[PDB]
Amino acid sequence: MNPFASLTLTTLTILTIPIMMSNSNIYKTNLYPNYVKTTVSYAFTLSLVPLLMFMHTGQEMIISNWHWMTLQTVELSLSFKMDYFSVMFIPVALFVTWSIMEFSMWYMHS
Amino acid sequence: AFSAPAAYLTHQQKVLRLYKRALRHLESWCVHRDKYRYFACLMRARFDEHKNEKDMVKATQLLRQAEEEFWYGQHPQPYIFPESPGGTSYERYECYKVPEWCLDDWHPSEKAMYPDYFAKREQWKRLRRESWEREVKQLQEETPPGGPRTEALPPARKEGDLPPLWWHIVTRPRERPM
Amino acid sequence: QQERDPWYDWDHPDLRLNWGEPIHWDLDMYIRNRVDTSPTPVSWNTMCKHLFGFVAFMLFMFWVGEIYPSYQPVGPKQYPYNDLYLERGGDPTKEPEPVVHYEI
Amino acid sequence: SFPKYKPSRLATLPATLDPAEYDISPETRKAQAERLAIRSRLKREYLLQYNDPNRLGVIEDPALIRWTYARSANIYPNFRPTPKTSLLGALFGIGPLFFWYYVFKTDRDKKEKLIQEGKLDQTFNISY
Amino acid sequence: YRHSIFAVTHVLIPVWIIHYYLKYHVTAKPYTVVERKPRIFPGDTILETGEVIPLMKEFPDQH
Amino acid sequence: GGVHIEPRYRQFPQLTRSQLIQAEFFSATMWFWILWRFWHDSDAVLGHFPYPDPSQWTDEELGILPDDED
Amino acid sequence: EHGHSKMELPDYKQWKIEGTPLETVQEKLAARGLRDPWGRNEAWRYSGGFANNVSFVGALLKGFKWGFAAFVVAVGAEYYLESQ
Amino acid sequence: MTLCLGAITTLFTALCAITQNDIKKIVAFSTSSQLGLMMVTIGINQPHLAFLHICMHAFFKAMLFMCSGSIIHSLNDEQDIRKMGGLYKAMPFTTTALIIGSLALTGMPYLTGFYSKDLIIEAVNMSYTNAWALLMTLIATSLTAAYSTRIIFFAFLGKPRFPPLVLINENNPLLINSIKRLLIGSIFAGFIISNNIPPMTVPNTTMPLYMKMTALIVT
Amino acid sequence: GAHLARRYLGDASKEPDPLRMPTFPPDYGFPERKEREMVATQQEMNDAQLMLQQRDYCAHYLIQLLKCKRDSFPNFLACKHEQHDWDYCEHLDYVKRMKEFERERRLLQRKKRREQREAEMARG
Amino acid sequence: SDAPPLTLEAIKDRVLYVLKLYDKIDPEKLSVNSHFMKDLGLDSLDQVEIIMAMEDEFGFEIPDIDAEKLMCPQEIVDYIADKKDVYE
Amino acid sequence: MLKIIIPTTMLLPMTWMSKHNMIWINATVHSLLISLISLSLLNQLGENSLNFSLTFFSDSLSAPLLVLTTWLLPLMLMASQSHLSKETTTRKKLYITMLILLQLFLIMTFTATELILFYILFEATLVPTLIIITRWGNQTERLNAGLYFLFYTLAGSLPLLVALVYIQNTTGSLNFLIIHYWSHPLSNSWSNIFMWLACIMAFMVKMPLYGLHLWLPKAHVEAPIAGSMVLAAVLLKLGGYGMMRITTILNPLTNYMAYPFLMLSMWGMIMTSSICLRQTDLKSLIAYSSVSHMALVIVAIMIQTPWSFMGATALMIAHGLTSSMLFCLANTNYERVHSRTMILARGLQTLLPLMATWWLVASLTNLALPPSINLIGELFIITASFSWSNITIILMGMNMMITALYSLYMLITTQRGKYTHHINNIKPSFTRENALMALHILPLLLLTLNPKMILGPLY
Amino acid sequence: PDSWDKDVYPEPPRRTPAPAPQTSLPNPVTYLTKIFDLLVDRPVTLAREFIEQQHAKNRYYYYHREFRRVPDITECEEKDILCMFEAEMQWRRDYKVDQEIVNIIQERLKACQQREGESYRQNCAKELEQFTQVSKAFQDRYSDLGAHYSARKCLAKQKQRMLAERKAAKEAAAA
Ligand SMILES: CCCCCCCC/C=C\CCCCCCCC(=O)O[C@H](COC(=O)CCCCCCC/C=C/CCCCCCCC)COP(=O)(O)OCCN
Ligand SMILES: CCCCCCCCCCCC(=O)SCCNC(=O)CCNC(=O)[C@H](O)C(C)(C)COP(=O)(O)O
Repeated sequence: MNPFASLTLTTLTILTIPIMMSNSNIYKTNLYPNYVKTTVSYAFTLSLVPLLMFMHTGQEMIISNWHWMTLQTVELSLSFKMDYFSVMFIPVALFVTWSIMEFSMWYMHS
Repeated sequence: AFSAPAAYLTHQQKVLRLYKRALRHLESWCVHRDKYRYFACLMRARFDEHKNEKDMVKATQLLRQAEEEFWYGQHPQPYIFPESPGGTSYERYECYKVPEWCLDDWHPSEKAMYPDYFAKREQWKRLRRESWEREVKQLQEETPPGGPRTEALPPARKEGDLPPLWWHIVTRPRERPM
Repeated sequence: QQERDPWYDWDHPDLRLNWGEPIHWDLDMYIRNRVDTSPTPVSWNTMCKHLFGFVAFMLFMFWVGEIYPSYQPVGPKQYPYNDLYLERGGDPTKEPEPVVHYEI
Repeated sequence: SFPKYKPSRLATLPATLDPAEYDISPETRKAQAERLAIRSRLKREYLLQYNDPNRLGVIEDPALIRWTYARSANIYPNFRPTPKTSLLGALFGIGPLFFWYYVFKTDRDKKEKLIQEGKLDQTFNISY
Repeated sequence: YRHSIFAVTHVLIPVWIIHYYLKYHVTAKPYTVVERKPRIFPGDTILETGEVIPLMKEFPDQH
Repeated sequence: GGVHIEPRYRQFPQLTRSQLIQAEFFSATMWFWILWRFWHDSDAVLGHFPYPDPSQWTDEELGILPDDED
Repeated sequence: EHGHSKMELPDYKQWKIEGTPLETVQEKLAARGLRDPWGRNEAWRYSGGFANNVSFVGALLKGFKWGFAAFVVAVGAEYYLESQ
Repeated sequence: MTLCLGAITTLFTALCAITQNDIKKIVAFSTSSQLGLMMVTIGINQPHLAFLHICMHAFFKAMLFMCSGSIIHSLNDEQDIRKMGGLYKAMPFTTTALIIGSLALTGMPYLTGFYSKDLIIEAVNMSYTNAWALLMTLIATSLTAAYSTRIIFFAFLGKPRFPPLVLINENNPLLINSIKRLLIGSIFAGFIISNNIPPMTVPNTTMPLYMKMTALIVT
Repeated sequence: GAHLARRYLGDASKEPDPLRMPTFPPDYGFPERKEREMVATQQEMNDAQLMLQQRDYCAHYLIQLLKCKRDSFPNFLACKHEQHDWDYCEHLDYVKRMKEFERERRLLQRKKRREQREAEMARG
Repeated sequence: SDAPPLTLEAIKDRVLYVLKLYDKIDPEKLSVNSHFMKDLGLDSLDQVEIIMAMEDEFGFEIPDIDAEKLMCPQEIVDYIADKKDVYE
Repeated sequence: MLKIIIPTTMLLPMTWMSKHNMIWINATVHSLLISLISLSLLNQLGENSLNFSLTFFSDSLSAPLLVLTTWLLPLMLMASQSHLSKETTTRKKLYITMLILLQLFLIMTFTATELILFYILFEATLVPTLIIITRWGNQTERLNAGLYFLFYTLAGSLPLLVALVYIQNTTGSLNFLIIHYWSHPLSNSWSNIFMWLACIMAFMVKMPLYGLHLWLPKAHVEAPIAGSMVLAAVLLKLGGYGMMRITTILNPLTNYMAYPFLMLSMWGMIMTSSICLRQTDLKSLIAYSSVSHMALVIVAIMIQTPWSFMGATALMIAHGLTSSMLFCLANTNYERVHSRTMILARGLQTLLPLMATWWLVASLTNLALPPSINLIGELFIITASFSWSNITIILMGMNMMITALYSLYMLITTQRGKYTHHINNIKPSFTRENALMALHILPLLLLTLNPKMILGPLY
Repeated sequence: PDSWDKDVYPEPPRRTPAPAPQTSLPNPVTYLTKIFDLLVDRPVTLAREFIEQQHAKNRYYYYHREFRRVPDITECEEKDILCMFEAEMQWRRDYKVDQEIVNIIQERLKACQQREGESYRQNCAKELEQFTQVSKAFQDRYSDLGAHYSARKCLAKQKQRMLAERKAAKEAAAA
C-alpha cells in the first residue's frame, strides 16, 4: 500500500547499513570506500521514485511510527515529514554526496 | 632548526634577515615573475648603496627606519610555503608520527611478522647501549667547568665512537610516515 | 605562546616550551589554541575604530532604509471574498462588514 | 616617515621595532651570554636524562611542579586582607547575586500581578 | 553478480522489512500515517463516490 | 585507475586526447544549450508583457473631473 | 606501480631571455645601470606550451564555435520539421 | 531582521572575498554570501524561492569546490593563487568545469543559477522593503561577478608560477566522472526542476525594462 | 523609481501613502463603479487548495494550469498556453493596481489644488 | 600525492641546474664542492638570493639560521636530503 | 526488600572466608548477581508505591538510585583491583568490607520509610567513606580533605536531626506516607523560617550548593578511584533525594525561601563552569563539573514543578554514570603517568586509540548531546525554568555553551596534539580498563531507549 | 481497521480523483508502482498470511481491568487515613484518564492539519475549538498544583474558584 512511505523510509534505513558493517571485515579492507559510494548511489536512485510520485500528484505524508514517550499531555514520537521540501532535498543531497565520495576516493587515496 | 642558536644576532645577520623578509613580501605583492624581477633588482640596488658605510651608529640608524618602512608596507597576507610554520599543511602529518619505543610493546604475534626488522632493531639497541656509556664520559671530560656555555655538541673523536646524544636525532619517525 | 620562535628546537614543540624554564602564571591562557598577543600589521586602536565605524554605519543606514522604504507604483492587492474572510481565521457566525473591490 | 605602530595588550610590539635592542652595551651582551648559559645548562641536563637507555619513566620537571603548586596550593598562605582584596571580593561575589535577585524578583512580581489582574492569556499552557 | 547480491541484501530485504512494519504494525494504530488530501479540480470524478465535479463558470476567454 | 604520465620539469605537461575532447564537448554543449534556450524562451530575459506608461492614461478612465464639480 | 622512469633534465643552455617580458625588464633595468642575475631562471615560464595566452573573453567563449554550429543545424532541422 | 541580517552578511562576505588569496577561502566567502542572499529571500517572504536557490547552489558550489581540490592536489597541496599560473591548457577539464560553475554562480541566463538568482533579484526589486538592503544585495551581486573573475584570472590565464617539477595530471576516471555528473547537473537541473515543480508564488509578469535587466547589468 | 524621489525629496502630501491607500471613496471619480467578477467559487477553490495568497481574481487560470500539469505529467512542457493565460491575467491585475495608484495620485493633486485655490480666494 | 621518490642524484642535478642559470656564476668554474665566497667570489646578499632560489626550486623554505651557513652546493644538497629523509 | 539486603550482607563473610587470590572474582561475580536481582525493582506502578513492609518501601524515585548503587560496586572493584596489588590480604579484605558496608547503608537509606532511620543511615554512610579517603589516599592532603568532608556534612546535618525530632513532637509521626497524607501549610513565621532552614541545609551542603562546595574538590581529588566514583555517582544524590522527599512539608514557604538558593545556583553554575576553563588538574575539573550539574539539579528541585522533578531525576542518573566514567578515564591516565596534571601527558589518541574513543564518548555525554539522557534532564529543567521565568534562559544558555567548551578542552589537551617525547612508559590499555569503560557507557545508551524508567514518580 | 474505533478517531470520506491521461506518453509512476507491488507487496502479504494462520492456530485473550467507584476526598473525615488513601488513588486514576483524553484531542487536531493541507486554517476549525474547550477544562482542573499535588489541593483550588464565582455572581446580581 502507498509505496511513498516505504520508499522514503527505505532510503534513510539503507543509508545506515555500512555503519552497522563498520565492525565487520570489509571495514578492514580497501573495498569499504567503494562500498559506501555504491550504497549512496543506490540510495539516491531509490529516493528518485518518491520525487517522481510527488511531481505527478503532489503526494505528502506524515509518518509517526515509533512512540518514544509521553510526558502527561505531551507525546513525543519518532515522526518523519515527507513533504515537498524533504522529497526534493533528499535526491539533491544524495547526488552531491555520491559525487563527493567518488571524488574523495581519488583525493584521499594516500 | 638543526643549528644551535647564538647569544645574539650581529648587525650583518639582522641586515640579511631584513633583506630576505623584504624580498619575500615584495614577491607576495608583485605576483607576476617579470615584475618581481624588476622590483627585486630595484630593491637590491636600494640595499647595497649603503654597503660600504664604515661607522656603526649611522649604520644602526639605518635598518631601523628600514624595519619601520617594512612594517608599514608588509603585505598583511604574505605567501607561506605549505609546510612552513604558518602554511596550510604545517603540522598535517604529526598525528601519524609514532615513537620507536612503541614497538617494544607489540605482542609476540605481531613481532612474528617482520622478524628481520626486529632483528635489526635489536642490533641498534645493543649499539645504543654501549655507545651511551662511552658518550657520557666523553661529554663529562669535554665540557668546561660551570656547565656548557652554548647548546652545541661535539662530534666523535675516536675510532669506534658515536656522536654524543645521537639516539633521538637519528631515530626520528619520518617526515611523512604514512 | 604563539609568538615564540617556531624554528627553535623546543623540548615540547607543540607547547613551545623548554624543560626546566620558568612557566608563565597564565600558560593555559596562551597555548596557541587560545588568546594570542602577536603583533598585527595594523594597530589595535585603528582596527577597533574601523570595525566599530563600519558596524555603526551599517546599523544607522539600515534604520534610515527602514524610515525611507522602497516600493512600486501599485495599489494594494485585492482579494475577492471579503478579503478572504472565511479562509483566514473564519468565524462564520459574525457576518463581517463586507468589503468590495473597485474595478478600474 | 611612515605612520607609527601603537602596541597594545593583545597586539604587542614587534621585536624588530624595539629601541632596546639597538642600544647595545657590554652589560647587555654579558646578560645575553649568561641567559644562554643557563638555558644551555638546562638543555644539557634534559638531554642527558632524555637519551638514557636505562630510563623507563617520566622525566620530572620541577618547573611544572612549581607552576601547579603556585597556582593551587600557594594561594592562601600568601593571601592578605587588604582594601583591594576586600572590595574586589565583595563586588565579584555579592553584586551578581543581588543584581540577578532583583531582576528575577521584579519579573516574577510583574507576572504575578498580571495573573491576579487576569490579563495574561495563558491558553494552551498545560505543562509547567 | 555482485550488483545483484547488493541489490538483494541492501535494497530488497530492508524494503521488505519496512513495508511489513508499516503495513501491519504502524497502520494498526490511528493517525500514525496521515496523508495530505489529494487535490480536486473541476471536471474530475471520484472512484469512491462516482460523482462528477461541475465545471467552472465559463470565464470570458480571450488571449 | 588512470594511465602513466611522467613529470616534465619545466615543460608543458603531457595531455591526453580524451580529456581535451571531453572538455571541448562539454563547453560546446553549454553554449548550445544557452543559445537554444534563448531562441525558444526569449521572454525569460526580456519579458513578455510591456510596462505601461501611467502618465499616458487619459483622465476619463481615471475618474478625473475638470476641477470644478467636486 | 609508481613513476620510476628516470626523468632527465633538459639542457640549461636552452633557456634564453629573448622574446619574453624579461627582456623588457632587462632594458628598463639597463636604463638605470642595473641587470637581472636570475633572468634566465624563469624563462621556461614563457617558452614552451606556456608561450601563448588566452584572454578572459576568449576563456569564457571556450566552445562557442561548435555550440553555435550545432545550434544552427538544430534550428534548421526544427524549421524544416515544423514547417510540414 | 532576517532581511537586514542577510543583506549585511552577503555584502560583507563578498567584500571580504574580493581580495583573498587562498582559493578555498574565496569559495567559502562566496558560500557565505550566497547564504546571506538566501536569508534575504526569506526576509521578503519568499520561502520556496529560497529552497530553490538552496537546490541550485548545492550543484554548482559543490562542483566549484571539486575543481579547487583538483587544482590543489595537482599542484602538490598548494592553495595560494599567487603560485598557480597558466592552467587553462595544462588541465582543460577542470578549466571548463570551473568556467561553467562560475557562469552558473553569476546567474548566466538559462543555467542552473539563473532560475533562482534571477528570480531573487526580481523579487527584491519589486517589494516593499528597505532601500539599503536592496542596494547591498545589488552590490553583492556585482562583487560575486568580481570575485569569480578574480579566481579565473589568477588561476588560469597568466603564465605559470608553480615550482618547476610539473606533476599536473587529470587523467583519473574517478575525478572526471565525479566532476562531469555535477557539470551536467549545473547545466540542466535548474530547467528541469523549475519546469517540474508546481507554482508556489505569484509571478512578476510586468516589470520596467531597466528593472528586469538589473541583475545582468550589475553582473 | 521616480515616485520615490518625488515623495522623499519633494512634497510628501502631494503623493499617496501606500500603507493607507486608497484615501478617497470609490465613487468620487464616477458613479458607474462596476464591480469585479470572480469565476472560481469558494468550494472548488478550497478543493484545489491553491494558497491563501494565490486565491486572487486570476484563480480560474491557476486551477486550469494545475489541472494541466497533473493530467499531462511526463510531458512537463505540454501546455504552455495555460501558463501564458495565468501570466496574462496576473499582468492585467498588476496594471489595474497601477491604474489605481495613478488615480489616487491625481485625486490627491486636484484636492491640494482645490485647497490652494480656496485659500487664494479667501485671501483676496 | 603521486610524487616520485626523489634521490640524491636528482637533488644534486637540480641544485647545479639552478646554479648554472645564475649568470653571476661561470658554469665552467663551479663544482659541487665550490665554495661561494672564495672560489666563486660572491657576496652575502648573493648567497641569500641563492638560498631563496633553492627554496623556490624545491618548494620548501630553509630557516635563516640554517640558511646563513650553507656555503657549498654539496652542503646544500646534504641539507635538503637530511630534511627530506632521502637516504639514497 | 530483604531479598537485596541479605545477599549484600552475605558478601562480607564471603569476602573474609575467601582464598587469598580469589577475593576479587567472588566479589565481582556476586555483586553483579545482586545487581541483576535489584533490576526487578524497576517494575513500578502509577499508584502510590511498593510498600514492602513497615520499614522499607520503594518508589520510581528510589528504584533508579538503588539500581545505580548496586551497579556501581562491581565497577569500583574492577577499578580498585589495580592499585591495591601490593597490599596485604587483610587490608584488601578491609577495603572490600568498607565498600560493601557503604553499599548496604546506601541501599537501606534509599528505602527508609521513616525519616529518622533515613537520617541514621544517611549519616552512617559517612564513616566508610572517611576511612576510604584517609587510609588509602595517596597524598598527604587526604587527612585534611577527610576533615573537611566530615565536618561540613555534620555542621549541616546536626540541626536537621533537631528539626526532625521536633516535627515528631508536633505531627506525631515521621513516616513518609503519613507525612504526605497529613501535610499542612507552613505559616510565614520566624520559627517556621528557621525550621525550613534546618530541614533544607543538611541536603544543601551535600549537593553541594555553591558557596558550600569547598569540601568537594578536596575530597574528590584526594580519594582513591573507588572513593571518587562512589562520591560523584551516588553520594551527591543523597541530598537531592532528601530534598525531594522533605519538600512536601515546607510549602508554601518554599515559594520565597528558595530565592537565596536559586540565585546561588543559577549564578554558581556559571562560576564553577568558568572554573573548569582554567584548571590544571583533571580530577579538579571533573569535580567542578559535578558541582555545576548538581547546581542545575538544585534549581530543578527548588522550582518544584513536575517537569522539574522529572528532569532532576534523569540528570542525577546521567551525571552519576558520566562522572564515574570520567573519573575512571582520568585514573587510567594517572596510573600510567603518576602526575594528575592535564598538560603533561598529551597526544594520547595516537598511542591509545580505543581509549581516545572512550574519552570522546564520555566528553560527548558530559556535553549533553541529544538524545542522551543528560540532555533529556537538562532540557526538562530548562523548560521548567523558562516557565518559572523567561529570563533564566540567558543563564542556562550561557552554561550550556561554557560546558561544551571545557568538555572539548579536556578532550583536546589530553588526546590531541603531539605526544610528550620523554614519556615512554605508556603501555597498551588492558582489557580490564576497556571493559570498565564499556560497562560504564553501554547502560547510558540503553537507557536512552526507555527514558520513562529514569523520569521519576511524576512521569 | 477495526483495531480502533472510528468514532473516537474520526476521518473524512477521503474522496480521490480518477486518472485522466491527456497524453499518450506512459508515465513511469504506474510502472514503478506495479513493479513495487509485484516485488514487495506480494511477498509481504504471503508472510503476513502465514504468520496470521500461525497465530490463529493458538488463540488466547486478555481483558481490560474494571475499577469500582469509591468515595472521593469530599466525604472523608479530617484524619481518616483509609478513606483518604482510597480517594487519592481514585483521583490519580482520574487524572491519568484526563491526561489521555487531552492527548486524544491533540492527536485529532494534528492529524487534521496535515490532511487539510493548504486550507487547514478554515477546514480544521472544528478540531481547533474542541482542543480549546478541553484545554480550558484541564487547565482549570490541574494547573499550579505543583510536584506534590494531591486530591486535597485540587479540592482546595476548586473551593476557592467556586467562592470567587459566587462572589462575582452576587456582586453582579446586586449591581
Ligand atoms: C554548612 C553550614 C550550615 C549550618 C546549618 C545552617 C542552618 C541553621 C538552622 C537554624 C538552627 C536552629 C535549628 C532549629 C531546629 C528546628 C526547630 C524549630 O524550628 O522550632 C522553632 C525554634 O526555632 C528556633 O529556636 C531557632 C533559633 C536559632 C538558634 C540557633 C542559631 C544558629 C545560627 C542561626 C543563623 C544561621 C542560619 C543560616 C546559616 C547560613 C550558612 C552558615 C520553634 O520553637 P518553639 O519555641 O517550640 O515554637 C515557637 C512558638 N512558641
Ligand atoms: C616591501 C617592504 C619594504 C622594504 C623596505 C626595506 C628598506 C631597505 C633599505 C635599507 C637600506 C639598508 O640596507 S641599511 C644599511 C645598513 N648598514 C650597512 O649596510 C653597513 C655595512 N653593511 C653590512 O655589513 C652588510 O652585512 C653587507 C655588507 C651589505 C653584507 O655583507 P656580507 O654579505 O658580505 O656578509
